[PDB]
Amino acid sequence: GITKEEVNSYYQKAGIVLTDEEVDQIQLMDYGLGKERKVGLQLFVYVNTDRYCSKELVLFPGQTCPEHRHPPVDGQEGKQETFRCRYGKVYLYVEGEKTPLPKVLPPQEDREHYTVWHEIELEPGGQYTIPPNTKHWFQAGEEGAVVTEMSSTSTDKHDIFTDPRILEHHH
Amino acid sequence: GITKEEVNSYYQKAGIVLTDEEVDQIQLMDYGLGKERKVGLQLFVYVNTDRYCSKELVLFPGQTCPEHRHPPVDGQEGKQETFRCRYGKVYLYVEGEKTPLPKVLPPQEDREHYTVWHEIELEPGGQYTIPPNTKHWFQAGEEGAVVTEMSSTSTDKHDIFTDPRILEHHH
Ligand SMILES: [As]
Ligand SMILES: [As]
Ligand SMILES: [Zn+2]
Ligand SMILES: [Zn+2]
Repeated sequence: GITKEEVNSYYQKAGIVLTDEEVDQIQLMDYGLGKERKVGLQLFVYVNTDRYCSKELVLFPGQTCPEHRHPPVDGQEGKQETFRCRYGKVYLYVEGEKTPLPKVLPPQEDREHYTVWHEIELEPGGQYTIPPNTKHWFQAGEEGAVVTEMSSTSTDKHDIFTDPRILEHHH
Repeated sequence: GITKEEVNSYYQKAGIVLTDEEVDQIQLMDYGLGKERKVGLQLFVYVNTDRYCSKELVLFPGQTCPEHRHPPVDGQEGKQETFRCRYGKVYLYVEGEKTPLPKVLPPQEDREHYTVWHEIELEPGGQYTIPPNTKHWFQAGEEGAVVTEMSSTSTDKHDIFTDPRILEHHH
């Protein structure tokens, strides 16, 4: 199974230093789907204030983060988040015109729970800003990925997942 | 003289990848003081939206960023900013009780224009959040430093420098 130490090995690939205490604060998400290396996300929250947040994400090789959106909370538009690939490769899919031939697909057994198909390919240095309240999902290439998130305040509990099988306590 | 390529060499020390286009967007600040390697700052802005901002800062060995504060703009408290050392060492001085014996001092010829003395020493992985509208300055150790800034929206032009000799067009 996935461990926090294994996630930290990817931070180290990217040259990103966490203290021992911080490694213990890494979050492992499997979304209750029982297939963590295929569908899951791992992250470390640097900071989350009433105005801004940053996280360092790790995806293992071929791992997919399932489709979700960040809805308005407290009268704003929803979380806007900027994703910057630090290591590896990530295929990000966002609302927009469907890419006719995508480079990767979500897991076949869950595919009906993915609805957006506009492809953004990110290698290290690549960056993209996902607009508030828009559906998105992403999958790492065969070396995995480390991705920085820079955003407005995060409230994971309000995130809305396309797959109805994914519950609030899963985020 | 300092060049953008030289600044990028420090990003590379920290494992941080910028594209060629991004290297060209690095900002070099000397604050009009004519001693860039002693008093100055270099940075790359990843993103700056109406809600959040992130920058990657470089300080050369022994270089000091002069004292300033981020005042309220638009009815909020002022920019709150989280500083995380990625490489090297930085000595950060913030409002608070004066550290009786600091590890470093600002340039002797400008020292009267530094007024806060509460010392925070950061090595890689170290992080500190500078509260809104509070004076702060910082200086790298003998290997220099790379420091990530994560903050609310940045508006450099409204920053207030303690040294009256530093002008608006210098930031
Ligand atoms: As997320
Ligand atoms: As700054
Ligand atoms: Zn998201
Ligand atoms: Zn500042």
